Amino acid sequence: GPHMKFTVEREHLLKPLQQVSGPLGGRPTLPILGNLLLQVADGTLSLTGTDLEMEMVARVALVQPHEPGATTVPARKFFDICRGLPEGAEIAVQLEGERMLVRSGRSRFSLSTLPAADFPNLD
Amino acid sequence: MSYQVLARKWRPQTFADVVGQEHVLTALANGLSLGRIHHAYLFSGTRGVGKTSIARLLAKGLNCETGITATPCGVCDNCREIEQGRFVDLIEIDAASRTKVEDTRDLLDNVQYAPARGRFKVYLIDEVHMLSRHSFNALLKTLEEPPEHVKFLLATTDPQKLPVTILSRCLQFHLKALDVEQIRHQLEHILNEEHIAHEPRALQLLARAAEGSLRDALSLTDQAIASGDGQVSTQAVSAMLGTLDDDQALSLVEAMVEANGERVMALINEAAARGIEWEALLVEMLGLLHRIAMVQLSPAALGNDMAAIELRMRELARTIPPTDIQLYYQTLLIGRKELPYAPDRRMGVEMTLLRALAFH
Amino acid sequence: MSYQVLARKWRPQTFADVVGQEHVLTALANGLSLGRIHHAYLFSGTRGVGKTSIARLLAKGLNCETGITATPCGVCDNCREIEQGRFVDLIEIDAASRTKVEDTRDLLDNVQYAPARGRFKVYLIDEVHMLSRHSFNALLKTLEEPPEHVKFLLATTDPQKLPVTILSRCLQFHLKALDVEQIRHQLEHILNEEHIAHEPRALQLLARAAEGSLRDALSLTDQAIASGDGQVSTQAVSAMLGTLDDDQALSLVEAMVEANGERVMALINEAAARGIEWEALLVEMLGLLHRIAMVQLSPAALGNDMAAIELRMRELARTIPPTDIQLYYQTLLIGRKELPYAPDRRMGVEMTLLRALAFHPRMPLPEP
Amino acid sequence: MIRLYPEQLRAQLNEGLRAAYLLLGNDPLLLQESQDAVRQVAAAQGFEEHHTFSIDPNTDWNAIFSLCQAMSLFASRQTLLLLLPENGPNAAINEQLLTLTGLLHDDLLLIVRGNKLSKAQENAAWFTALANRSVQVTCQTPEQAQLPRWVAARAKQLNLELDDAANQVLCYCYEGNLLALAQALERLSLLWPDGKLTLPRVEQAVNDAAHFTPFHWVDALLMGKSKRALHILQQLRLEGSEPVILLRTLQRELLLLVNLKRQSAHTPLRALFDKHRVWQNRRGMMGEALNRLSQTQLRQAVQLLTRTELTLKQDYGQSVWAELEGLSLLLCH
Amino acid sequence: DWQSEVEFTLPQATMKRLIEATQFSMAHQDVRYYLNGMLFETEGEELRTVATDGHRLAVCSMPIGQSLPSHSVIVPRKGVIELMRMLDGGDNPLRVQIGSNNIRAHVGDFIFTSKLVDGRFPDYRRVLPKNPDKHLEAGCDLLKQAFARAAILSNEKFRGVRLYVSENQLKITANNPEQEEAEEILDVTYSGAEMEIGFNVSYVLDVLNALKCENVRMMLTDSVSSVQIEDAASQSAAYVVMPMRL
Ligand SMILES: Nc1ncnc2c1ncn2[C@@H]1O[C@H](COP(=O)(O)OP(=O)(O)O)[C@@H](O)[C@H]1O
Ligand SMILES: Nc1ncnc2c1ncn2[C@@H]1O[C@H](COP(=O)(O)OP(=O)(O)O)[C@@H](O)[C@H]1O
Ligand code: BEF
Ligand code: BEF
Ligand SMILES: [Mg+2]
Ligand SMILES: [Zn+2]
Ligand SMILES: [Zn+2]
Repeated sequence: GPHMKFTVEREHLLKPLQQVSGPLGGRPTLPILGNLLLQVADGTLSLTGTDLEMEMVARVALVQPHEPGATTVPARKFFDICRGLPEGAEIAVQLEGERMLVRSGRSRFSLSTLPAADFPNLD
Repeated sequence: MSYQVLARKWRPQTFADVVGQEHVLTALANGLSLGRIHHAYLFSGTRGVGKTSIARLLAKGLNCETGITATPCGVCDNCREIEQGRFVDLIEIDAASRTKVEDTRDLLDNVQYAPARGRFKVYLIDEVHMLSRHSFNALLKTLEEPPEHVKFLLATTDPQKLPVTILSRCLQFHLKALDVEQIRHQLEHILNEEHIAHEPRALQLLARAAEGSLRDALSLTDQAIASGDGQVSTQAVSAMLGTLDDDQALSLVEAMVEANGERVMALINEAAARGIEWEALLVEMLGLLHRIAMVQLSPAALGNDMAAIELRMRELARTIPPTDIQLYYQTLLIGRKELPYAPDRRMGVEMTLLRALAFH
Repeated sequence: MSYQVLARKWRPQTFADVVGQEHVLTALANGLSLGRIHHAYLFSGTRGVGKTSIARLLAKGLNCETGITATPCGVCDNCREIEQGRFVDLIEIDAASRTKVEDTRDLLDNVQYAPARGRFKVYLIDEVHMLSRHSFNALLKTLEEPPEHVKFLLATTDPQKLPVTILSRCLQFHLKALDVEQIRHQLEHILNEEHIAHEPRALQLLARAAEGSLRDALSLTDQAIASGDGQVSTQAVSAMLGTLDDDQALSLVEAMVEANGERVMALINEAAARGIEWEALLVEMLGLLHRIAMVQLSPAALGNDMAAIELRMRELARTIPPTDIQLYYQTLLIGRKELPYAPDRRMGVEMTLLRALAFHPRMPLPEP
Repeated sequence: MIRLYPEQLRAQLNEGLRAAYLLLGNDPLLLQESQDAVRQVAAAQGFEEHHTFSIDPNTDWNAIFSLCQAMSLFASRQTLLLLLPENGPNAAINEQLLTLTGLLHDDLLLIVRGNKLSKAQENAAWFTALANRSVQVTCQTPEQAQLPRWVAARAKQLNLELDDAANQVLCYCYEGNLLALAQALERLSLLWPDGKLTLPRVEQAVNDAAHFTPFHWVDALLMGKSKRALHILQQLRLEGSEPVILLRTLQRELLLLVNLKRQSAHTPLRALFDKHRVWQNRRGMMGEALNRLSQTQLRQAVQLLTRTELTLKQDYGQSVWAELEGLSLLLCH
Repeated sequence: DWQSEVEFTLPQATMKRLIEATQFSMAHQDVRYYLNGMLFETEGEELRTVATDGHRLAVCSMPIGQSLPSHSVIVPRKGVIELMRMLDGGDNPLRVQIGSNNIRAHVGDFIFTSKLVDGRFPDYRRVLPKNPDKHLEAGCDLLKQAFARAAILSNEKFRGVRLYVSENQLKITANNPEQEEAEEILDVTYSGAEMEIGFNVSYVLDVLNALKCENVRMMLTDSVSSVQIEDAASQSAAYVVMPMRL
């Protein structure tokens, strides 16, 4: 229901994550500005990263079954999990309560996240 | 069943809801309405005086669809986004967090970029006096020629540490610590609107204990309500203020002068229950006696540090001959000299007060 | 078996357990009942009065699974991992390691995160007075308004070192030092609950020995239990503390007052063989002398204890004028201060007593 | 050259801009106002843009020197503002300034801002290089004696009517802080368009922002003004000044005064002042102090100062301000 | 002036392996001054290198084929680090000289000299668990990958993982001060009782890095004792990890 369902191979997720990781410096002025905005909608994942001065967004097509949603996840954490998996890993990220559940075969992570609506206002 | 904290729930939203600081409000309104707003406004007051509230209200006046004015509107987009703390370009910075010249330079690289919303990009720096000298110089350099839609708001509790050159760049306002009347009236209004049963004497005790700060008054009101189950009577506030009392040295001096042995014993037992170090108590008693002697020499010897208990100090200076002051000072000096080798100092301080009372 | 230390085992776990601190107990219980939970607390008191324990109890009460109850209600999961020291909502932070703002900022940027299986993320910043001014003003903003799920519990011994600005945005609660009767009552509770025989005099002496905290009382009680064999006695407690039998020091001060030398010599050379340190003999005599001085001040200052010799306290107060008491106390105090430089500790005590005898206000030593 | 005051630069600027202007003084307000007037006149006469450079041991002298020969693509004329350090120039900075002076031309309204230079800095090659046509403006802070006249004159300039009591209050609260004084005058003009600033009208809109140096307190003690001395102590303590320097200046001048009082019965005050190298402006004040102060008072002052220094230097430093106030009161009887 | 108490004529690659086996488990500026180094022990035809810091132990016992009297000396951390800095992967016959107070090494055309720590190294034999009944044998690379995956979110100030051992699956669980969880599951062949045991993942990862083998065996006794790690097909070097309190 309120579970942003997402599923992708890591090859199509490594490069866009690095692309949207540009503005994410050492210390962000706002706390949530140290994160990435993830949106699954219209069969597409949008990755957004902002520095309150510049924003970079990467879109990836989605073929696996999914459920639309949006959530703000820690930048360097999510990148570290995504990069640390073995080559060809099929990452399945879900939203349970206030936690991103990252599952890949026998590997399970439960990252803490910020509400999507609290990410500035990109409108 | 919210029962939120009364401090922030009752933060002013319109300039007409700010208690005191009337001249500052008039000056801000005049600048917002007819004149051209100065490129930088600095605020200096006491703890819990209204500084950040006034700065936030001024920023609300700056960015609003009704235009740059004093009382813009209610429940607008920009006003609400500021009141909820979610406004984007209302940058809120703690100076102590960014004393480094590198962090300050990074902060001052943001002024060039245009505001995301509203008209003016407002920076609100708290406790600005704690900025490093290099960071302060960089702030002055960016303040001399700011962009046409970039404005700075600075606040500090003690403006004496700010270099004089800050006056060359920004218009400063000083907020006077609220008196007992204004604090009492505002607390009465808050309690009346919140439907809290209360007595005027309880409000007077809260206001006097606040020592000029309205935030202190609100915190004490919250504690009084919590302990008194909403029924804020005089006895409850008096007891819970006595639990927080720390004027023991002054009361000890007053009672020892009055040759009131039982009062001195009760007060010293209360100080023991407070767990106060006895050497510190005796040295601050010596300091109080020395201050009484000096203010006897000249009325100007007093300052604003003792502006909380200055009435009793003036009465003590008026009523006590200097010879008694000298005798008491000598007695307390020898008591402090003999304190370490005495028994448990709780009774050594007692017996020093005994020797002082012997001069009757 | 193991017998976990009294302080660790018998730490309070409910507001029906904490002895004393009626003001803070009433405040916490009533506020939780009314639902007016402030986001910033300042427990201030001397060591061992219950700031940490009461703070843990408040954290238990906030995050009971059953609901928001005044006291920690029926101890569910969250409460029992709290009492075990395991984290459910208790971020216990020593302020000595985070004095620098470079670490306070790291603390602050983590606050905006939902707690796990708890209703709040209760920060226990102990010894909060040890932070730096930069750190105080840095966490000033978070103190004024934290996230809904973040509560601040600050505990410190000296609130005077705190800046007035942070003092404003905190509910201040001061914890008075516990009276000797409450300490003795608690120790009796502990010893009845531990099936260890106890003597009333020993418990009274232990309660007096503790300077108003129950932590010192419990450590002293553990030491007394170790001195015995699973019991506490007047002999064991007196040997542990080093306090002599009040009859001895009181006979000595009586003989000094009566200005007879032979009785003083007999008392001191009997006290020599009892293995009581001479400096504590002088301390006990000075304590007694100040006690009679206080009796002179007021009949209020006798002491609930010292009943076995209270009549003689009153008689000495009636007989001796305050000037003589002051003279004796000054002589004994100077003697105690001079004791380290005397040829011998017994030598110094004897010479101090003989000096009080020679300068006796009423019956001085005969002169040639 | 042409040495002027802030009240004369406004008249001088309409006679034609000179090659260079040197704004010398310790008062930030006078320097700022003179610089603003120079810039406004330059803009009226065709100087559009302005460049600011603070002289630092890492000053980009190549940038400024190129700026001397930097023409103007879209602009036409240009000024060049230099911010001297608090201690003034040295060998390297003065050589750079000499080269810059050699680089002056029809444009380059060179503006120099800083604190007053010493006699040694006065006798320098750069200073003599522009010594023919430059305009020097003295911008020192008016002292206690001339402050009421200055504030009254500025109030007349600002179309504000001020009373003697209001003048005294403004001089008392904002001594050495004339930036805050002008801000207070502007605030009072804004709050009351009437302009008749009575005593109650100024009592409710001023704050104790005065700044003092230890020499101010020393002079207050010598004059015997106990209230002024205590006010200076309060301002210094709120400013956070270290009490050690106060004690040091007190010790130096008190030892000199004790020597003078001891030798007074032997040699007249004039020769004693001359031998001890006493400045003329303070000779009358120190003679008054010697006349008022007795040998017993001097001994008590030395005793109290010694006790205060012993308390400080034993790493305690507790309630040293109370002892300082005691000494201040003692020396003012 | 030199009296060689113990003289080794040993391949330099052999001692390179010996030191690289135990280098990481060493004390840096520790209070226990005798631990700020590494123990060289000689027992017949066997050379042993021991290194510990109170949380780790690393012993490498390798035959050399030459019989020498039993001995034990401690070489400081700086000396062994310098030796590794100078030691290369060649064929030069290294020559170790052990005296009463100093260590010397003739290495081709270079000479390395250092002093010895004046102390007695603790007996490593009692540190090893005396009842290594439970055995977890699994591929070394799989364990390394799983531990690195579980340690991705682990912080430097809080580095520690809990092993849940069951019939077959081995679970590695990691938490953080941010209160986020990581879990890994492995199909290690095992037979015993379910247990939970916490260790610093950095130390375990270093132990696995020191083992360049296809699979390893972990010997376990109970939830409060140390765990041993060794090559499943060799007994040349063993490692001990002390559990962490939970
Ligand atoms: N003039 C005032 N009017 C209304 N509320 C005030 C005023 N001054 C202080 N307060 C109360 O105190 C709280 C904190 O005020 P603040 O302006 O931050 O004090 P400070 O001067 O120390 O920064 C505010 O939320 C408000 O409730
Ligand atoms: N009010 C109290 N009621 C019961 N025991 C107490 C109380 N205060 C202190 N103690 C004893 O002291 C021990 C430690 O108390 P603690 O709450 O840590 O004091 P602190 O305020 O100094 O941290 C407790 O285990 C308990 O035995
Ligand atoms: F925010 Be205030 F200065 F206490
Ligand atoms: F926290 Be207490 F002072 F032991
Ligand atoms: Mg503030
Ligand atoms: Zn609006
Ligand atoms: Zn519960």
